[PDB]
Amino acid sequence: GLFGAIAGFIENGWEGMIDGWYGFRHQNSEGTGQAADLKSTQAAIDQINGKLNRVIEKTNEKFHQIEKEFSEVEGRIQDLEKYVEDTKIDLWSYNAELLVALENQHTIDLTDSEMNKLFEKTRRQLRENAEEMGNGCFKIYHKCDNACIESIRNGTYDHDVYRDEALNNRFQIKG
Amino acid sequence: GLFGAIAGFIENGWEGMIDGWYGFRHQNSEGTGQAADLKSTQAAIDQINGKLNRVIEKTNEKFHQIEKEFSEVEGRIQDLEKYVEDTKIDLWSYNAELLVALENQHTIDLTDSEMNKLFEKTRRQLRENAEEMGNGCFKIYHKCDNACIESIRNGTYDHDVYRDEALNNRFQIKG
Amino acid sequence: GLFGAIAGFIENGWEGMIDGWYGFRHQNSEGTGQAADLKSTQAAIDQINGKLNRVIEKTNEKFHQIEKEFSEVEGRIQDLEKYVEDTKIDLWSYNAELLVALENQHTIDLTDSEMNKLFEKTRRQLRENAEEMGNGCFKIYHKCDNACIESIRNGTYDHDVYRDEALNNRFQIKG
Amino acid sequence: QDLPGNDNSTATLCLGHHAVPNGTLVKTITDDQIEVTNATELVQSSSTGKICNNPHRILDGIDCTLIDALLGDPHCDVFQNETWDLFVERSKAFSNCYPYDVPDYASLRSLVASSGTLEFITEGFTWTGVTQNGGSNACKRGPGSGFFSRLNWLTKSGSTYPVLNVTMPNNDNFDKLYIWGIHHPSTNQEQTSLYVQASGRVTVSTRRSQQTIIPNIGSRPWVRGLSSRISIYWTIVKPGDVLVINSNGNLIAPRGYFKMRTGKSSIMRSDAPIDTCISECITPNGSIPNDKPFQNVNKITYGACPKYVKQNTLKLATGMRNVPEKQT
Amino acid sequence: QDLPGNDNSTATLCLGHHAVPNGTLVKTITDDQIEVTNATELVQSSSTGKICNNPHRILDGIDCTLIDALLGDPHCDVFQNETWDLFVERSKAFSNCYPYDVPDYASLRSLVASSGTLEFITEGFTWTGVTQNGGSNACKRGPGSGFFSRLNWLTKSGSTYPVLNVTMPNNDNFDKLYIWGIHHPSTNQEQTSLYVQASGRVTVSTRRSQQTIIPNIGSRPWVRGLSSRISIYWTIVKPGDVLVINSNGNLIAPRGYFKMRTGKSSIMRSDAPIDTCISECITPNGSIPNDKPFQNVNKITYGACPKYVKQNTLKLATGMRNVPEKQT
Amino acid sequence: QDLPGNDNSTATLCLGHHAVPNGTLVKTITDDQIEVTNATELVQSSSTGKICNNPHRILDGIDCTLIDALLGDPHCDVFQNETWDLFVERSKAFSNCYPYDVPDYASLRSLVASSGTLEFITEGFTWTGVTQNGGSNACKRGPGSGFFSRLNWLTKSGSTYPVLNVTMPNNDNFDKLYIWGIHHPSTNQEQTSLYVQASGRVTVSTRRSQQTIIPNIGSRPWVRGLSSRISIYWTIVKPGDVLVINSNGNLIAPRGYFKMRTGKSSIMRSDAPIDTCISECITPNGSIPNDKPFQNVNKITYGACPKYVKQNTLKLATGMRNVPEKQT
Ligand SMILES: *[C@@H]1O[C@H](CO)[C@@H](O[C@@H]2O[C@H](CO)[C@@H](O[C@@H]3O[C@H](CO)[C@@H](O)[C@H](O)[C@@H]3O)[C@H](O)[C@H]2NC(C)=O)[C@H](O)[C@H]1NC(C)=O
Ligand SMILES: *[C@@H]1O[C@H](CO)[C@@H](O[C@@H]2O[C@H](CO)[C@@H](O[C@@H]3O[C@H](CO)[C@@H](O)[C@H](O)[C@@H]3O)[C@H](O)[C@H]2NC(C)=O)[C@H](O)[C@H]1NC(C)=O
Ligand SMILES: *[C@@H]1O[C@H](CO)[C@@H](O[C@@H]2O[C@H](CO)[C@@H](O[C@@H]3O[C@H](CO)[C@@H](O)[C@H](O)[C@@H]3O)[C@H](O)[C@H]2NC(C)=O)[C@H](O)[C@H]1NC(C)=O
Ligand SMILES: CO[C@]1(C(=O)O)C[C@H](OC(C)=O)[C@@H](NC(C)=O)[C@H]([C@H](O)[C@H](O)CO)O1
Ligand SMILES: CO[C@]1(C(=O)O)C[C@H](OC(C)=O)[C@@H](NC(C)=O)[C@H]([C@H](O)[C@H](O)CO)O1
Ligand SMILES: CO[C@]1(C(=O)O)C[C@H](OC(C)=O)[C@@H](NC(C)=O)[C@H]([C@H](O)[C@H](O)CO)O1
Ligand SMILES: *[C@@H]1O[C@H](CO)[C@@H](O)[C@H](O)[C@H]1NC(C)=O
Ligand SMILES: *[C@@H]1O[C@H](CO)[C@@H](O)[C@H](O)[C@H]1NC(C)=O
Ligand SMILES: *[C@@H]1O[C@H](CO)[C@@H](O)[C@H](O)[C@H]1NC(C)=O
Ligand SMILES: *[C@@H]1O[C@H](CO)[C@@H](O)[C@H](O)[C@H]1NC(C)=O
Ligand SMILES: *[C@@H]1O[C@H](CO)[C@@H](O)[C@H](O)[C@H]1NC(C)=O
Ligand SMILES: *[C@@H]1O[C@H](CO)[C@@H](O)[C@H](O)[C@H]1NC(C)=O
Ligand SMILES: *[C@@H]1O[C@H](CO)[C@@H](O)[C@H](O)[C@H]1NC(C)=O
Ligand SMILES: *[C@@H]1O[C@H](CO)[C@@H](O)[C@H](O)[C@H]1NC(C)=O
Ligand SMILES: *[C@@H]1O[C@H](CO)[C@@H](O)[C@H](O)[C@H]1NC(C)=O
Ligand SMILES: *[C@@H]1O[C@H](CO)[C@@H](O)[C@H](O)[C@H]1NC(C)=O
Ligand SMILES: *[C@@H]1O[C@H](CO)[C@@H](O)[C@H](O)[C@H]1NC(C)=O
Ligand SMILES: *[C@@H]1O[C@H](CO)[C@@H](O)[C@H](O)[C@H]1NC(C)=O
Repeated sequence: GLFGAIAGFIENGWEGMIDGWYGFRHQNSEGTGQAADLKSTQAAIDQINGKLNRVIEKTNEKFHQIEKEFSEVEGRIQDLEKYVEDTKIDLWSYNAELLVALENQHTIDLTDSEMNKLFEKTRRQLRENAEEMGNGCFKIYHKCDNACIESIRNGTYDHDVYRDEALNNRFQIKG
Repeated sequence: GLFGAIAGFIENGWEGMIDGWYGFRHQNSEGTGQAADLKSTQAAIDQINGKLNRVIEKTNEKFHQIEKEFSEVEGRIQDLEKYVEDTKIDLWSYNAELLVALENQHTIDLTDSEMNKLFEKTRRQLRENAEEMGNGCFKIYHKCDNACIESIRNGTYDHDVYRDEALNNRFQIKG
Repeated sequence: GLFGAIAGFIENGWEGMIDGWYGFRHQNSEGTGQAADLKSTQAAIDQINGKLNRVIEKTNEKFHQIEKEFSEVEGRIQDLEKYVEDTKIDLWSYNAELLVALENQHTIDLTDSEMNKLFEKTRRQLRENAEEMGNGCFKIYHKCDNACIESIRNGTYDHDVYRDEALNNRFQIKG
Repeated sequence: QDLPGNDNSTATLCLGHHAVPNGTLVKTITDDQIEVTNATELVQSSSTGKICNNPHRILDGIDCTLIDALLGDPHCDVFQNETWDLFVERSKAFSNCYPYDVPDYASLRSLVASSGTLEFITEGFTWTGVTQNGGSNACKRGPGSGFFSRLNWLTKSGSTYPVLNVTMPNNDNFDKLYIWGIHHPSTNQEQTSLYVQASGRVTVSTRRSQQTIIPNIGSRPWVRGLSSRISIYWTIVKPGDVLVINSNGNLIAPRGYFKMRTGKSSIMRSDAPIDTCISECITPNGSIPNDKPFQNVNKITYGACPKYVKQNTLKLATGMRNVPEKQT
Repeated sequence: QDLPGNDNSTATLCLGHHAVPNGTLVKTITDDQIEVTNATELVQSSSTGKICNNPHRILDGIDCTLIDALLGDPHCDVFQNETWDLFVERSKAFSNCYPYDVPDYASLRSLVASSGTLEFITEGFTWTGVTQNGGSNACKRGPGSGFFSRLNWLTKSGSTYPVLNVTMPNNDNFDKLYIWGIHHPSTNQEQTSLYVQASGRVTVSTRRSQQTIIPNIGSRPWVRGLSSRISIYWTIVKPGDVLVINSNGNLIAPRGYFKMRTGKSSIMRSDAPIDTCISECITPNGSIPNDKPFQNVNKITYGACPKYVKQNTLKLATGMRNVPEKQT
Repeated sequence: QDLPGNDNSTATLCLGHHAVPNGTLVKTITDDQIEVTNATELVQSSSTGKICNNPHRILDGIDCTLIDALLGDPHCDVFQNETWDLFVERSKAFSNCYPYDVPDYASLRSLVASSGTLEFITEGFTWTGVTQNGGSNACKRGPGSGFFSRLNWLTKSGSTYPVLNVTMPNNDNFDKLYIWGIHHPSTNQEQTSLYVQASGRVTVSTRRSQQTIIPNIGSRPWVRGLSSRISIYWTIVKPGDVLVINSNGNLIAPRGYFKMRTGKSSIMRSDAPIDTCISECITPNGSIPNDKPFQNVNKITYGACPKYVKQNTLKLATGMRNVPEKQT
């Protein structure tokens, strides 16, 4: 949608991820693994619930109103009774239809945003030690075991610890 | 608009580009050329048409209704007839006015987004071989002939093929 | 909000900044300093005023209408008079409530965007001479006195002037 | 600084998002079918089929319409002094007493329906010189002739019907609803036989208003053995005001007043069964849950109900776009 | 790889978007004039000026209003048994028969207008003891006197007008609309000359209702040579019910019934020309295309029409912001 | 390029945004309390408590309702030929002349209220054979008996009340409003004493319409010493048409016509004080400023007013999210 991550630079979802809406998949010299990210999953969920709650906020109650079904033909007055109600129904129907349209439109951009915000956040953290492969995967240019991967996910990764290893690997090479 | 590419970091549009809404102009070994990008052009077009179609979706039909123009002065009942219609008209007028306002607002951010998405996509593809000049132009740091330019545009550019050439040119220099 | 700068990668606002809505705080060879950025402050303000003006655009006037408070019990006709007005009031109340909701939602994403646009703009300008610390602060890798900081803020900074100094400092080091 | 010792390698980290095999189509500003991971329905479209008898006070009219219950058709005597939040009128209801018509039936039915009480106070009207308590065989009460319990049919005494001129002050602090009427004879002979005068007249007035109705002689269709009709009228008397009833023939007189109140009561035509359950929203199709914002069951509602909409489904996306690995 | 790949040149690639020299101003949430590449208009604001005679059945009233066409003014005899989806009434229409007034003209015009048929069935009413087929010179039919084709003016026979008491059962499975009326003499002399009784009376009733109208003698303004008037009334008789007409003078009697139906018919006042073309949306200003969602031609519409709005232009941006590269 | 930069240091630049210590909570699509730097209120919720007398022409009714001011109750003679953009009716107003009722009081009050003028033209009606200018002690004008200034009570002359049959052409190019009435005697004796005929009759007609009203004898409640009543009626005569008034007893005759106009006038019931200030929007609670789009003071308005809403506060965020640095 607006940010182009979901159904964008990230090719497709993972039917495999059952423990959260957004997450990580890695392959390092020790193995491969997957893990949901719960902060962004919750951010996306909390916004969607908030939105949902605001829409179910109070059915207003109404008691005696006008008759809306008639069995005799009366003319002028009953035509107005019918017209007041039909123009009321088309107006509320318009509202319902425009409301879910704007809402859904926004719920897709919101979740697209969270996807991209997690991508950016991970980017910023890895500093000069990783490169973006352009499909949502970073190529980390230093030996990163499972504890290293865990620190990137739990947000405590210290880039300085690996920077000379990374920069040597990443640039130097032979050109 | 929200993404700041159109009328933002991209100074102005190209009246010259007639073959599509977004595109590339280059300057290289064999010269200077221009080319529309049809994937983003279509993405922008398809969204705007979808939006357009939803708005022209069904005129609902109405047959016998209430009288709306009167030639005698009658009092209480005719005042209501007039009031039911005038409040119906101001409500639909409100809706029309708010609908095109939200819509237009969104159509500008949508096309701004597609512009920025194509910019990002090209960025990601060039990897360490190009630098952003900050006005929507990349400075490619390796010899890139017309076939090279065409592979960046058709999305098949292999950065590895030029990375040592590029990194040498881009960094080494004398500092 | 959608861009994740305000209350996002930028941890909190500065109660200290009184001269504008967005700005800079630096530390450099000549000491520390703060400064509002007036171009983005104005961009954010102009949009919000425009939005505000469109909402205060014309109260439409109404003169003779229907009676809305009655002292006797009349039956069929007075029930319609009351129903026409009550359904008119709930419809306008719906409108007011949805209007400020959409509006506010957008005003927060708009100002989040301007924050992020200024961040990106500064990024682009510094080129290879600075790194993002990921909290909205760039680490500039060359000696930058107050005039240097002034040129980044007023947008005339020439990265080339410092690029070899910067690249040496930034990469070379010992790995 | 940190010392590598020996290993030289890279790692790959990939960010992504879930996807589900199933997935729901929702409408958008730009698309009208886009598949999302999950959605929730906002249009309530089914009734239980039963009117829950709680929280509101449902009064089932059985085979009485509210107006016959008000007038006091013998078979509706069950409803005297009854009250309701909602009076349900059934398609099967029937009248079975003297043939009547009510000039603005719709207002009287509305007016009583939202008052919500059939509380009747009998007042001491003194009718001098007329025979009281007239009845008819079309309104059998028990084995005998009868008439509406709340109305008093006056006919001549001996050879005279005097000009009745009575008054009843509203000295209480509430409004009083008086239901009265007039008898329309089939023949001039019938007129003179009952009311002596060849032309009756009823004037009922207060300090604020007056109604003078004159009867109309002529044959109407045989309804329960009768071509005559009585038309029903109503007068509300405010506190401090006074009723004056003046007639010279054909008056069907009030026996007292219904007291009026102001509340949330209403009436509903429905053949749905009443059942024991709690439901705030009532629809003539039976109660419906008001958890959803919109409903498509019926435009007629009583209580805290969702807003009626033409649409029967409207799904609010509660998840991201579904972009699965294989297909959908 | 290669060997010393030495060719140290660079390239420049620039991304951008189109711009047009022209460009349209559209409204936004934050701006009310912002220039976009392209826009499309959503308010239809012009009519063709002609009512297309297709797809709906337009009946042109020419110089007949629907009520005269219904009653049977001689000059409107063209319209007998006619039908319409839309009856167009013209500003030039005129009545040219006995002067009449219709107490709730607006309801009768509505009621017939949406029924959409003037189908008339003549029934065998037997009027005994009165002279039938009365006419007037204000309603010339041919060289002679006449009256409304669907009404039957009854006057005395010899020296007497009896009490008419007739009945007509609705034995069919549809509703029957009966139009009847009453004659208001100018002078008491006129009354006795025509109806003998010095005071007439018409009571028309069913099992459900009754109307008793009494005439009113007095001079009204000279209209087509006459100070008298006849007032028109209507009675619908449901299937299974029965009409009883009872009068003792002044009855203008029905000759049968109009049959009622339920459909999409309506009436429109318009002097626009009808033409041969297909158009779904009709406006008294002529047909309009319903491709656009809103229209500003007229708040009176029939058919599938755009929603009337106060605005006369509303442009939906269908392109990006226009930021020209000079502007040529 | 440059020479040895002996020192090679770094700098830090940080981007940020303001925050305020205070800050306001606003509603959103996803949240219903989120704190922003600043907001502005869109619901106007307080009145000044006074009706500003400018820009519209406020007419204060003082102790006259518009209908008594129209009819010409002695105590309302102040209002003759008066005009208004808004007529304010006060809770304290009272009638103090002959007891009357107006069958559709609501339409006549509306009809005059938006016409906005009480301009009265006296016309030369010639009533032959009746005593003119009748009055009553319940309508004292000065020390003596009186009646409504704009109405003329006709009673018999000597031993006769003739059949009045008069006419007044509308020859001007505007519509004429005629207010006329009928007297309802308390007793048949009263009837014959005043109008000779035991049954009066008033027929007022034009080429377009007719009203025939017959009086109703009977006692109503004592109001200002009287049990009689007069009911008020109105007839508009279009340009080119003609009024014919025909009566044989009980006519309360018009003395001329009120002229009608078409404008923005209306009526308002309010006990607010009028004051000197300019305000476009009037509410029965006093004027309110129309700077805000919505208002919650009253659903009754006159002039350029904000749209009434149920909400009493709605804050539009005019600033970013407030994310302050200190604790709470
Ligand atoms: C005026 O005309 C009407 C219609 O012709 C007359 O009404 C009919 O009168 C007869 C005699 O009373 C009714 O007959 C009775 O019907 C019931 C049911 O079948 C039956 O139990 C009796 O034995 C008798 O047959 C008939 O129903 C009634 N019809 C209608 C439609 O009302 C009326 O009698 C006439 N009146 C005068 C005074 O001329
Ligand atoms: C009651 O008063 C009305 C109004 O004064 C009288 O109406 C007028 O009556 C005369 C005589 O019939 C009408 O005259 C005719 O007018 C036409 C057109 O000008 C002309 O062709 C004839 O030669 C003749 O002059 C006059 O039009 C009519 N005016 C109105 C406004 O109705 C009525 O006659 C009086 N009736 C009685 C019984 O006193
Ligand atoms: C018909 O019945 C009504 C109601 O009983 C009679 O009305 C009452 O008539 C008396 C005698 O005129 C009125 O007396 C007046 O009382 C006031 C004080 O309130 C006093 O100031 C007067 O001097 C006079 O005594 C009484 O008010 C009135 N009551 C009502 C409710 O109207 C009426 O007189 C009867 N008429 C006939 C012809 O029988
Ligand atoms: C047809 O016979 C009855 C009837 O209705 O059954 C008998 C009835 O009295 C008895 C014995 O109950 C009588 N009631 C009175 C008060 O006179 C009525 C009345 O005369 C007509 O209804 C007038 O229209 O007529
Ligand atoms: C003025 O002369 C006419 C007329 O209207 O032309 C003659 C007409 O009879 C002929 C010859 O057609 C006559 N019709 C009947 C049924 O009596 C009417 C009628 O008496 C008045 O209209 C009552 O108001 O009066
Ligand atoms: C009760 O006495 C009065 C009255 O109202 O004050 C006296 C009054 O005449 C004088 C002296 O002003 C008289 N007016 C006329 C035109 O007869 C009326 C009238 O007869 C009744 O009101 C009919 O209902 O009765
Ligand atoms: C992050 O991961 C590392 C490796 O598992 C662990 O030592 C560290 O404590 C974790 N920090 C948090 C906050 O979970
Ligand atoms: C991309 O461009 C290169 C150079 O023209 C060409 O060989 C290649 O096949 C192109 N690929 C596609 C998919 O067009
Ligand atoms: C930017 O800052 C530098 C240093 O203060 C100054 O010389 C230069 O002129 C400034 N440019 C502008 C446009 O303010
Ligand atoms: C789909 O959304 C609704 C509303 O948020 C929620 O109750 C339901 O659990 C969701 N479905 C799943 C599988 O999460
Ligand atoms: C109806 O209620 C009133 C008021 O308490 C009482 O006096 C009257 O007798 C009651 N009648 C019946 C039948 O309940
Ligand atoms: C509800 O009742 C109406 C009228 O009885 C019927 O047309 C409608 O389809 C019903 N809908 C449901 C959901 O029961
Ligand atoms: C402008 O938009 C409308 C609707 O999308 C389209 O028909 C028209 O072709 C567009 N104009 C151009 C020049 O593309
Ligand atoms: C009108 O239609 C009916 C029903 O078919 C027919 O009997 C009658 O004679 C028709 N009359 C005319 C004038 O068409
Ligand atoms: C349509 O007709 C009305 C009334 O005839 C007129 O005021 C209006 O301006 C017309 N508009 C158009 C577009 O013809
Ligand atoms: C808050 O917003 C309103 C409307 O934009 C403005 O008048 C006011 O000055 C703002 N407050 C501050 C402190 O800027
Ligand atoms: C009312 O105005 C008319 C028209 O100018 C005038 O002839 C009449 O005498 C005025 N009467 C009063 C009391 O002002
Ligand atoms: C305005 O007046 C109404 C009725 O007088 C009252 O209920 C309402 O609360 C008042 N509101 C204000 C703001 O004065």
